[PDB]
Amino acid sequence: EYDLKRLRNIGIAAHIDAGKTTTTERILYYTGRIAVTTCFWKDHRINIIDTPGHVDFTIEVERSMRVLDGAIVVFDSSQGVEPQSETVWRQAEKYKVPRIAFANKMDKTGADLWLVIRTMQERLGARPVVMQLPIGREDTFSGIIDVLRMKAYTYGNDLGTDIREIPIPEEYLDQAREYHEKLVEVAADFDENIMLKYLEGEEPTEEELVAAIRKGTIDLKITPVFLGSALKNKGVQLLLDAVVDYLPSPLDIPPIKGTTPEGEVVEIHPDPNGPLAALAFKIMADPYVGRLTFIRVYSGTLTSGSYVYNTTKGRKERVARLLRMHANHREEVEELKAGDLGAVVGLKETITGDTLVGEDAPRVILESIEVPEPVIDVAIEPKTKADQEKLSQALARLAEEDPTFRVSTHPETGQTIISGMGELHLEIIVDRLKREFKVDANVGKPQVAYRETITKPVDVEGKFIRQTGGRGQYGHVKIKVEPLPRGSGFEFVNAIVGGVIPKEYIPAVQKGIEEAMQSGPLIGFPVVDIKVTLYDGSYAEVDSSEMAFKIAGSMAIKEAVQKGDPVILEPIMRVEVTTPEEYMGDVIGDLNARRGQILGMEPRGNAQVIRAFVPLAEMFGYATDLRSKTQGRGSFVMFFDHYQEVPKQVQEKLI
Ligand SMILES: Nc1nc2c(ncn2[C@@H]2O[C@H](COP(=O)(O)OP(=O)(O)O)[C@@H](O)[C@H]2O)c(=O)[nH]1
Ligand SMILES: [Mg+2]
Repeated sequence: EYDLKRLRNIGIAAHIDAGKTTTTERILYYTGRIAVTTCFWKDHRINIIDTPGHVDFTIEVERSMRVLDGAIVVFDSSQGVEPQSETVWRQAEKYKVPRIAFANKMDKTGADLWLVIRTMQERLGARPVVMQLPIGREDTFSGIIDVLRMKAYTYGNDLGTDIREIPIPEEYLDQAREYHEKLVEVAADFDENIMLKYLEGEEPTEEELVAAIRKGTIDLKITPVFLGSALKNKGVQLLLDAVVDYLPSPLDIPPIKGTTPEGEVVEIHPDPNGPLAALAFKIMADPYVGRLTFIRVYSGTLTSGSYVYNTTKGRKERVARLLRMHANHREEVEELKAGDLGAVVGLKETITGDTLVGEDAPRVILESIEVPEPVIDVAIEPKTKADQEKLSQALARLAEEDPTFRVSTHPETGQTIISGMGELHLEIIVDRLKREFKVDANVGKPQVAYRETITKPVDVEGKFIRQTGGRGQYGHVKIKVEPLPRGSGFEFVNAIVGGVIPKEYIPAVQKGIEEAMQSGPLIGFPVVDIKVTLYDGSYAEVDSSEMAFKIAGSMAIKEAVQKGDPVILEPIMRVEVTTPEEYMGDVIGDLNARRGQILGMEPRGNAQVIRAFVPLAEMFGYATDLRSKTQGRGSFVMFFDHYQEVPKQVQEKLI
């Protein structure tokens, strides 16, 4: 019942509103008549990996490219290859995943198969190949002509319940032959047996044509193009056939690659009997059974009721039950092998992105272990305590499913501060909270998580001598604070020596420092990358207390940071801007205006991918300015790289 050769992990992707959901639903319908939904067609298992809701979900998208094997790009046949279409395309190119295209909405007014073919050629340099011609134009669209097999199909209704293989109507008869000749030509580019025949004017075997087009599609050399109307149930069954005919099995594509703890890259091969290696890519919380953590098995076998090792951490996780999600029901399975996908129940310490392995297998990691330094802060204020109550709750819960964000209570304001990887991250989170959790609050505008730090050693003291509330308080500390190498964080060294400061308070003076670091002097942002050494001070036999030293520590640090030629530190993003050749130095000047630094340009497909360093504070509304200069065709990804000292000029302003 299992056989790689007949597995087919795909993922539908299209410009928003083009027809991804409908196309997927119609697939499940047709295959159904007998995060990752499975189904069968012509003796083949199709695992429809669920691609991110929108291309902007960059991280999610790249991960889904690695989790799927083949793709079906859906275009609105009346719009052609739109901006996002281009975006997903670049993505598909980046992960070299074979693909086929589907011209959807052929039934709609303005729908044109040639607009999709031409724009695919033009914008994407896709080298499409006409796999079929339509019958009827708009509301009169009624049939599809397979031009590889020279046969037509007409549809009795808009319900996908009356399909009839009629011969090609004389009226498109010539066009079919024209494209069939053209289709044979393309196939000859991948098979000499066919090239010979083509030249001979001979007719190659369907099995021959189908295999060469497949070879080509999987070699990233061509893109079969099919058409239809998802909503009007036309062409979907023909699309299901294309999937099996031309889309790759876990054996047709190069193996996924992973890194061992030794930093050594490795090719993980799709060997069911080899050591297990799987990726968890979507942690969902199903109503009955709790959290389903979806995984892609790359090699080896995942067994039900067993132990897998989480290399992205270091503990044995327990896979309770394994299920395959079908269109209208769940199915418990005894195991999932190489090239397959499913949802494992259990696994409480495993989060999306982690790697699970054989427990007696190499400890490879399919993804980086690094963590997204929170670079965007957004304040939230529940509106009624009742909303406040279910807010921090929704957070605790949502915090486990995704730990790439941190929450804090702003020092002075006392406000709740959610921090993420970028405006978008925070956007989906915030949204998720008002919807899934129906928590309504006032959400502040996103800002960059600046940090503060000194740039020269200082030796200061903190005294807190006061008759506070009747009794006297006395705290005296003398610390030496010096700058730590960027990224070292915090270090407290207690060099105290003669009971000079009663041990009873050492931790208390640290508590004071930790708190006065929650707000630098320049802009009241966190102080980081500093070494603090308490070496002297004094106490009052009766007047001292944990509080006096606590405050004494707070004072000492405010003093130390204000005196050490403090400097503001801003996040520096690593930006990859994929753009059409034409708008080249055009986009390069903008990034330089954003105080950027280009690191080079290495082409992708028929487009140019520019790599650069740009300060996050300069990326606000970049998505817009970009499309403003790449005439809507450009796009880009962005990641945190390092923290940097803001320029002399920049500083004087932020202050
Ligand atoms: N006329 C027509 N409408 C379609 C077709 N496919 C999808 N739609 C409609 O277009 C809208 C967006 O489609 P949907 O699949 O949700 O787009 P998605 O954002 O790509 O998932 C919905 O109103 C669909 O019913 C099609 O072939 N023809
Ligand atoms: Mg949708």
